[PDB]
Amino acid sequence: ALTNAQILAVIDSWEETVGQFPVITHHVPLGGGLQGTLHCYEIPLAAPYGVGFAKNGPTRWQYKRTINQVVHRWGSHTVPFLLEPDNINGKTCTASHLCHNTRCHNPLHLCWESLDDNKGRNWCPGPNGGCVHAVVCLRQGPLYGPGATVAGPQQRGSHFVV
Amino acid sequence: ALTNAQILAVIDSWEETVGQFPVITHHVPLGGGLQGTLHCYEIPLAAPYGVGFAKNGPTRWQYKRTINQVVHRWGSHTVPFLLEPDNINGKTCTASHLCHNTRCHNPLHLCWESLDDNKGRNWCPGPNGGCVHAVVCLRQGPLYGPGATVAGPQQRGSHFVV
DNA sequence: TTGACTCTCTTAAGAGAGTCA
DNA sequence: TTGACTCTCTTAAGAGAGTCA
Ligand SMILES: [Mn+2]
Ligand SMILES: [Mn+2]
Ligand SMILES: [Zn+2]
Ligand SMILES: [Zn+2]
Ligand SMILES: [Zn+2]
Ligand SMILES: [Zn+2]
Repeated sequence: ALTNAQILAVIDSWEETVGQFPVITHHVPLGGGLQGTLHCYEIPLAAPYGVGFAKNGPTRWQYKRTINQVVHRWGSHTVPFLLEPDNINGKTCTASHLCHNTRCHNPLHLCWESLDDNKGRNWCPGPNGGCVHAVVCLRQGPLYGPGATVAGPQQRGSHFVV
Repeated sequence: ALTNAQILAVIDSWEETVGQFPVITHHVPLGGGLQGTLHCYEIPLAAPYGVGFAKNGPTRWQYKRTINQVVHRWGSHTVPFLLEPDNINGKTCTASHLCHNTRCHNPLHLCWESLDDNKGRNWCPGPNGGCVHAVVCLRQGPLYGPGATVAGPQQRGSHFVV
């Protein structure tokens, strides 16, 4: 809702509810041949999810509260950032999972950044493998690696140079 | 079905036509603070594009040839790879620009790989900055860097641990 | 047979809003 | 007021197919 006090109340209610979600330990690659441990606070697989929460897609949820007799609704991971700018350089800010675990709602595993920054963490070498993200990655991205390219650059004739 | 000889003829006519596209010299980051040079063969901004070529989207084109009275059409960057497997690990192969310049049709700037591999090259540090792609990048990805994250992980209370 | 347009679709990282009880 | 569902949309890396002359 509009006032700062009301937004703080929404964040505090969200944290209290998410803080009761099951805490699931995940061991993760950090890069550099090292491994770390993350504690994700995972929304349940099926209803009921928690006070104020409802599922709008296979891995999408929303948080809703009634303030001044009006219903206010947010993407379930956006709530920690309700006091932050909602855009950057003209690009929409998104909730971005540092743990790459969509059911997790641990705000210590979330950041608020452009969709491009968000996506790119999928390929990051990780905090012990060369991550250069200013807001540092918690783990190596799940898609980091050599890839599985089927065919490389090639020509049949002699018309092209690199 | 087109024979392998007919496909090779399609590839040859495509190379002949693309080789006559304007060749544009681009200086690019390779990673490690080093700069390099790529030579892109760029399809025109507006019609006519070249024999066999037509624009189906703002940055999408198709190549079309009629063989034995049958019209055949391909995505304009897919033609170099018509004799290659079209999927890998259950994922569709995509034309993937190593120069990150969609108008370029230089086959020495293209590879053939999953959409995930394709996307991830956007954030690669580059051939002199730590690229681990098995089919090596030609340049540092355009989105490599520290990013512009607006807000990092944070909590108001003490309900969470990382 | 060819050119120059038209339309909608895929993917996987994210969103908003309506219908009922 | 709260819960549990429904639907479609955005983005930026990529696609297929129709119409008309
Ligand atoms: Mn993400
Ligand atoms: Mn690409
Ligand atoms: Zn998590
Ligand atoms: Zn990182
Ligand atoms: Zn190029
Ligand atoms: Zn690379």
